[PDB]
Amino acid sequence: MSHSVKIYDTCIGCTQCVRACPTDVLEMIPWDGCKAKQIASAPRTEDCVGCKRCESACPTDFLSVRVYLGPETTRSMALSY
Amino acid sequence: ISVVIFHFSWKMQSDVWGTISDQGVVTHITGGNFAQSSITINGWLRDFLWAQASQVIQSYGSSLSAYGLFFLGAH
Amino acid sequence: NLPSIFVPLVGLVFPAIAMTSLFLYVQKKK
Amino acid sequence: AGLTPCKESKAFAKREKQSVKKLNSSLKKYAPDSAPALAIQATIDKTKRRFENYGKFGLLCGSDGLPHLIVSGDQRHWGEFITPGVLFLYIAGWIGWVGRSYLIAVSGEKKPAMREIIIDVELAARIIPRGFIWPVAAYRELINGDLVVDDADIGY
Amino acid sequence: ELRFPRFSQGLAQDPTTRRIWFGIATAHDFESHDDITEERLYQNIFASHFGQLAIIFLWTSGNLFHVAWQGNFESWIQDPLHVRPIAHAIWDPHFGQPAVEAFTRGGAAGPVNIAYSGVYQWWYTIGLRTNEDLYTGALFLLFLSTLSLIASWLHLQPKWKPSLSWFKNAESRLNHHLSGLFGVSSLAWTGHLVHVAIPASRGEYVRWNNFLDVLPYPQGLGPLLTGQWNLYAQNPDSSNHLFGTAQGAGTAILTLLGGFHPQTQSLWLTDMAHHHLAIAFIFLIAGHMYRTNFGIGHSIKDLLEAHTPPGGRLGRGHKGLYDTINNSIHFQLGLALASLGVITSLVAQHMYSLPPYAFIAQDFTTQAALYTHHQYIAGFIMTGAFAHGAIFFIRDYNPEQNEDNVLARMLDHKEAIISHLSWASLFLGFHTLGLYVHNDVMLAFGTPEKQILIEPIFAQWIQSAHGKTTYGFDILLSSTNGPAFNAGRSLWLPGWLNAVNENSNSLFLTIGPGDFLVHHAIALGLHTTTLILVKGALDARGSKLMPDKKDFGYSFPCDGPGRGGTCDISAWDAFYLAVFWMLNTIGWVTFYWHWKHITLWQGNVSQFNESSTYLMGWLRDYLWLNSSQLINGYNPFGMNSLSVWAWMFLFGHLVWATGFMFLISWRGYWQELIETLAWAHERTPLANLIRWRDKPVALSIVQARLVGLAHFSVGYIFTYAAFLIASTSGKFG
Amino acid sequence: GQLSIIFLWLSGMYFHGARFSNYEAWLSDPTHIGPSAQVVWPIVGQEILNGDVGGGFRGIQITSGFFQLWRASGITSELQLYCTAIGALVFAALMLFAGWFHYHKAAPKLAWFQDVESMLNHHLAGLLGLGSLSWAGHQIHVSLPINQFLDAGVDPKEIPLPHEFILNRDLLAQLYPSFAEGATPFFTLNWSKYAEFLTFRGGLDPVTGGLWLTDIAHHHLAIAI
Ligand code: CLA
Ligand SMILES: CC1=C(/C=C/C(C)=C/C=C/C(C)=C/C=C/C=C(C)/C=C/C=C(C)/C=C/C2=C(C)CCCC2(C)C)C(C)(C)CCC1
Ligand SMILES: CC1=C(/C=C/C(C)=C/C=C/C(C)=C\C=C\C=C(C)\C=C\C=C(C)\C=C\C2=C(C)CCCC2(C)C)C(C)(C)CCC1
Ligand code: SF4
Ligand code: SF4
Repeated sequence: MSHSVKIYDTCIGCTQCVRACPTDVLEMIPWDGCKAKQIASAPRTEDCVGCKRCESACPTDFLSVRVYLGPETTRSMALSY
Repeated sequence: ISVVIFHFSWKMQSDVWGTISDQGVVTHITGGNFAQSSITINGWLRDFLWAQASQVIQSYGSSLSAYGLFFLGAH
Repeated sequence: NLPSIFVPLVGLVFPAIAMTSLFLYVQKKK
Repeated sequence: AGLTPCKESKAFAKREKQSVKKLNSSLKKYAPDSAPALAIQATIDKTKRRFENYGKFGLLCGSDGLPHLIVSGDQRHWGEFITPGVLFLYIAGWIGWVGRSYLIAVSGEKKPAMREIIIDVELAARIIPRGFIWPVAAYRELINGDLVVDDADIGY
Repeated sequence: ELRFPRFSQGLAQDPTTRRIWFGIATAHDFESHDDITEERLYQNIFASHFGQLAIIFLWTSGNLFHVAWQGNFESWIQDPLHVRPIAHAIWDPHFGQPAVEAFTRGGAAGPVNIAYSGVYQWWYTIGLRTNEDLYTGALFLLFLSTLSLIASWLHLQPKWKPSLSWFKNAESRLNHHLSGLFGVSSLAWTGHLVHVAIPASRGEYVRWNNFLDVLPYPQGLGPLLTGQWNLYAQNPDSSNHLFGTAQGAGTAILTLLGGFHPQTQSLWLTDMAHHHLAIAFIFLIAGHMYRTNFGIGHSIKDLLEAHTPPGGRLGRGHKGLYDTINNSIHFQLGLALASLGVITSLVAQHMYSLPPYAFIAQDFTTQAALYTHHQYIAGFIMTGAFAHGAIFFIRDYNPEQNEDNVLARMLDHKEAIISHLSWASLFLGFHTLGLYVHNDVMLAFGTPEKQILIEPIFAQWIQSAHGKTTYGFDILLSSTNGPAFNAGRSLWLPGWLNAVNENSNSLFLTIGPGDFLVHHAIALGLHTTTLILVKGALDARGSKLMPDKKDFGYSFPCDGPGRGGTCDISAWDAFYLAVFWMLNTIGWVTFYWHWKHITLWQGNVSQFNESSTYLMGWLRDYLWLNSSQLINGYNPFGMNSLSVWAWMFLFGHLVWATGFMFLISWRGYWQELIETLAWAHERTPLANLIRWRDKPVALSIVQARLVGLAHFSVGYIFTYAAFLIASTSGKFG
Repeated sequence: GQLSIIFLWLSGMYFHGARFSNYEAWLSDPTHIGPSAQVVWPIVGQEILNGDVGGGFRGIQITSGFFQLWRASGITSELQLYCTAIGALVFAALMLFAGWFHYHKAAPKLAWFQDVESMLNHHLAGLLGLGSLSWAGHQIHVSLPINQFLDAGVDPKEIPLPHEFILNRDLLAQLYPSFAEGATPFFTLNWSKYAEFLTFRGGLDPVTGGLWLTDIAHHHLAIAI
C-alpha cells in the first residue's frame, strides 16, 4: 500500500520473483491456472522497498508482477536512522 | 592535476624563466605578475587563460597550426 | 534618505520574518 | 549575383601573389640546392598551378579573392555541385545496394548473426560487382514491389 | 492533509525532507491535487489568472515609478543620442569609494544603473513628455493591479463563481476575444495614436485636461462620414522633420508612406496609426463567425465534422476533435504556447529590422538586449508547447472517441515521423559540420581559397524580389517592367525601396557564404530539437521497451535496471534533453545576430564576411576579441563601470559549472554519504541535543535532473547576458 | 607482451632520431636550435607543418627531450643511434618470443610464483642494484670523458670514439689522472684518490645548466651499494 505490487494472470508459477524479494514481500499460493498449479501473491506490500529486481526476474511476454511507486514511508524509503 | 599543471606553468614563466640581459637584469616571460594577479579568480581568466592563449589561437598558417586545430578538436 | 531605510527592510527584516514565518507553517502538525 | 570570374578578379590575383611571396620568403634562408630548397620550390609550383586551374575552370570569385560555388543549378556551372553530386549518388547506392544484397543473401541461414561478425568473403565477392548496376536493378524492384514490405515488420 | 502541503495527503505523511521539496513543485498542478473536481479545476485557474495579471500590472508600475523618480526622462528627451537612459538608483552599503565614483553617470548625483530595456524610447514615441505623466501612469496601473486582486478573490465565493458550462462555451468566447479583446483594443489604440501621440510629435501637448478642444484634423469627424476619407492622408510630415517640434509638421493623420522617419530611424507615426486601424477592422468582422445565442453563424463542431476528405486518405478526418480539444486543458494550453511561441520569435525578428520606436536604432545595446531577450523567451515557450502535448496524450487523450481521426493516425505511423526527423537531422549534422571542418583545415594550412564557399543565392534572389539591388537579379520590385512594381510605384515603394537600399539600417542585410553555413546550423537545431520533443510526445503512451508507460504518468524516474536498463524513459525526460538543444540552438541564433551587427555598427563588415567561414574565426574574432573590455571590469590596478558585468560574467560561469554536479553524479552515491553524516551528528556531544524534525535524504532522481537543469540554464543566461551587454556597451558601437 | 611493445616503442625513437633528425646539428648549438625528429610527407599541403626548427633542417619540433638524453650519454653520432635501434628491436623479438615460450611450451607452476622472498631478493640486488652499478659504469668510462670534451667545446666529429678511452688508458689520464693507478685504490680504501671524477659538488653546471656529471656518476654508485 506504500507501493502497490500487482501480480497478473500471465504468471507461470516459476517462483523467481519470490526468491528475489530482498525484504520478503511476495509469496506463493496455490492456483489451478497453470501447469505448475501455483501463482505468486503479494500480501505484505508495506515493506516493499521498490527495488525493481522483483520483476527483473519474471520471464513472461511483458511481465506478470508489476510494481507501481506511490507515496514513500519511513520503511519504504529504507531509512536506518 | 589540472590546477597543479596550471600552477606550475604560471609560476615558472612569471618568477623563474625568461631571458637575461647582458648587463644582468632579468625579465621573466610574463613580467612577474603572478604574485598580484593570481589571487583573484578573474585574474586567472585575464592574465592566464586569456593572455596566454594568444599563441595557440593565432597559430594558423605556420608550423604551429597543428596545435591550433587540436585546440579546437579537443574542445 | 528613503533608500537607506527601505533597502535594509526588504533586504534584512522582510526576509527574516518571511523565513521564520514559513518555518513554523511548514513544520506544523495537527 | 555580382561574383566576378576568378581569372579576372584582382583580389584573386593578389592572394596568389602573397602566398608565393610568403613561400619565397621562407626559401631565401636555406642552401640553393639542399633538400629544403627543393621541397619549398615544389610547393611553390603546386600553388601557381593551383591558382591557374581556379581561374580556368570558370570559378567565380567575390570581393575576397576567393572562389564561390553556385549550387543553384545554373548549368553553366554543372561541375561544381551537380556533376560531383551525381558522382556521389552513384557511389552511395553502390555501397547501399551491395550491403542490402548481402544481408538478404545470408538471411536464410541457421544464424545470420555469425555471418555478419565473420563476413563471408567469397559471397561478398560475387556480390561486390552487382552494385555496378544498382540504378537499373533497384528501379525494377520498386516497380515490381519488392524493394519494400507492407505490414510484416518484426520477427518476420 | 494534516500539514504542508494541504493539497496532497500522500506527500504530507512523507517524514523525510522530500515532502518539503515536493510540496513546492506540485503546488500549481491542480489535477493531481487530492479531492479535485472539474468545477474547482476551472475556478482555481480563473482566480489564478487574475493573480498573474496583478503581477503584470504591478510590475509595470515599478518601471514607471523609478524612471520618473530617479531617472533622466526629462533630460534624455532633450538629446536622445548623448544621455544614457537611467533605470534606477544604487544604494548598496558594501560599495567602497572608487565604485561609488565609477557608477555615477548619466548626469545623476550618486550611483545609478543605465536602462537597457528601451522603455525610454517607447514612452517618448507614444507621447509621454514629463515626469508627471509617468507618476499618474504609475498610479493608474497600481490601481488596475488592485482591481485584479479583487477579482481573483471575488470569483471564488458562492454566487460569483462560474459553472462548468460557462467555461466550456467555446463559441461565445471566440466572438468576444476576436472582436472585443483583439478587436476594439486595437481600434482604441488607434484613437490614442491620433489624439495624443501624433499631436505630441508635432509640438501639441494634449492631455486629459484639454483633449476635448483639440481637433485631430482641422476638419475632423466629417470627411470620414461623407466618404472622402482621402483627406486624412493629404499633407504628411515633411522629410525635414524634428521629432519633438513643429518644423515640417504636416497635418495628415492616416497615411501610407512605409519608409523611415529620416531623423529618428524609425517607422513613421502615421503608418502605425493606420495599421492598427486596419487590423482593428479585420478582427471585428472576424469576430462574428461563431453562433452564440442569435441563430446565425457557424458551429465549430460542425466545421470539424464536415471536413472529411473523400477517398479516406485522412480517415474520419476531424470528426470528434471538438470534444477532445474542448475537454482537455492540456490540449488548449499546448496550442496557446505554440502560437505564442512563434509570434514572439516573429516579434524579435521584426523589431530589429523595422525599429518602431524613436531613437532606438542608434542605442546599439538596447537593440541587442531586446532581440536576444525575445528569442530566449521564444525558445522556452516553444518547448512548453510540446511538453503539454505529451501531458495530453497521457492524462486526457481517449483512444475511443478519437477513432481513426487525424489525431489517432499521428499515433499510428509514429515510426515514419520519428525516423525521417532522424534523417533530416543527420543529413544536416554531417555536412554542416563537414563543410566546416574542411573550411577550418584549409585555412590552418595557409590556403584560404581552398575553402568551400557556397553562395546563399536563394535568399539573395528573395532579397532581389523585395527590391534590394546589390545582387542585381532584376526581378519583381527590382525590375521596372513588373506589374507588381507598377502596382506599388505610387503607394509605398519610394519609401520602402529607399529604406531597403540604405546601408545603415538592418533592413535586409547583405548576406554572403558565411550566412549560408550558419543558417543550416540554425536549421539543424530546429529539427534535432523537434526530434526529441516529437519523439517524446508520440511515445508517451507507450513503446516497445515499456508498452504501458501511460500507467505511470508524465514524470517518473525510471523503470529499473531490468530489460537492459531504463534510465531516462519518461516523456518528462524527453522534455529534459530538449532544453539543452534549445539553449544551444538559441545560442547559435543570438551569436549570429550579435556578431553580424557588431561588425556592421563599426563599419567593418569585411571582418564577419571572411572570419565567419571557419570555426577559429568565431572563437578568435568574436569570443576572444570582443571580451577584452569585459574581463577588465576590475583588476589589481582599478575598477570601472564594467565591473558589475565582469562579476556577473564569472557568476554565470560558476552556477553553470555547478549544474554538472547534479547531472553527472546520481543519487545513490549521495544517499550513502548522508547516512554517515546523519550518524556523526547523532553521536557528537553538545550536538546530539538538536534533532532534525524531518529526516535528511538526498534529492530524488527527477529532482536532481530538474535542479541540475535549473543551474545550467541560469548560468547559461547570465553568462551570455553579461557578455552581450558589456561588450556592446563598452564600445557603444 | 607489454614489455615487448615498450622495446618496439624505444626502437622507433632511436631509429627516428637517427634517420630523420637534426641531432648532429643540434650538438653544435644546442642553445638555439630546436630538437626536431619527425618529418611529414607533403600530400595535401601538410608540409607547412615542417617548421623552420633551424640547423638547415625542417620538421615537427619535438618536446619529449630525447636529445638531452642522448647527449648526456655521449652519443655524438648518427651511426650509434642506428645500432641501438636495431638492438632495441632485437630485444622486442626476444621478449615477444619469451612470452610465447613461457605460456605454451614451459609454463611455471604456482609454487614458483608464490615464493616472494626470492622475488624481492633478486629484484633488489639484480634488477635495481646491478642496474645502477652497470649504469654507473657507463657514465664513468663513456658519458663523463666524452661530454667533458663537448662541454669543453669541440666539434662532435673529432671526439675520439668511446672505445678509445677504454683501450688507450693514457687518454683518460689526460683528463683524469686518477686513472693511472688503476683499480687498486678501490682495493686499498684510499678512496680519496678518485676525487677527480667522484665528487659531492651539488648545484648546477654553469656551462651546460645541468647537474655535475661527477655527482651523477657518484650517485648511481652510492645507490648501487
Ligand atoms: C547496408 C548498409 C545499410 C543500409 C542500406 C542502410 C539503409 C538505411 N539507413 Mg542505416 N545504418 C547502417 C547500415 C545501413 N543502413 C549501419 C551499419 C548503421 C550504424 C551506424 C546505420 C545507422 C542508421 C541511422 C542512425 C539511420 C539510418 C537510416 C537509414 C535509412 C536512410 C538512409 C540513411 O540515412 O543512411 C544512413 C547512413 C548512415 C548512418 C551511414 C552509416 C552506414 C554505413 C556507412 C554503411 C555500412 C555498409 C556495410 C557495413 C557494408 C557491408 C558490405 C558487405 C559486402 C560486407 C535507410 C533505410 C536513417 C533512417 O531511419 O532513415 C529512414 C537513420 O536515421 N541508418
Ligand atoms: C505535440 C502535440 C501537440 C503540439 C503540437 C505543436 C506544438 C505544434 C506546433 C507546430 C508549429 C510550431 C507549427 C508551425 C507552423 C508554421 C506554419 C504553418 C507557417 C506557415 C507560413 C506561411 C503560410 C507563410 C506564407 C507566406 C509566405 C511564404 C511569405 C509571404 C507571406 C505569406 C503569408 C504568403 C498538441 C498540443 C497539438 C497535442 C498533440 C501533440
Ligand atoms: C533538383 C536539385 C535540387 C533539388 C532537389 C530536391 C528538392 C530533391 C527532393 C528529393 C526528394 C523529395 C526525395 C524523396 C525521396 C523519397 C524516398 C522514399 C526515397 C527513397 C529511396 C530509397 C527507398 C532507396 C533505397 C535504396 C536504394 C535503392 C539504394 C541504396 C540502398 C537502399 C535500399 C537504401 C537542388 C535545389 C538541391 C539543387 C539543384 C538540383
Ligand atoms: S520492489 Fe523489491 S521489495 Fe518490492 S516486491 Fe519487488 S523485490 Fe520485493
Ligand atoms: S517471476 Fe513472474 S512468472 Fe515467475 S512466479 Fe513471479 S510472477 Fe510468476
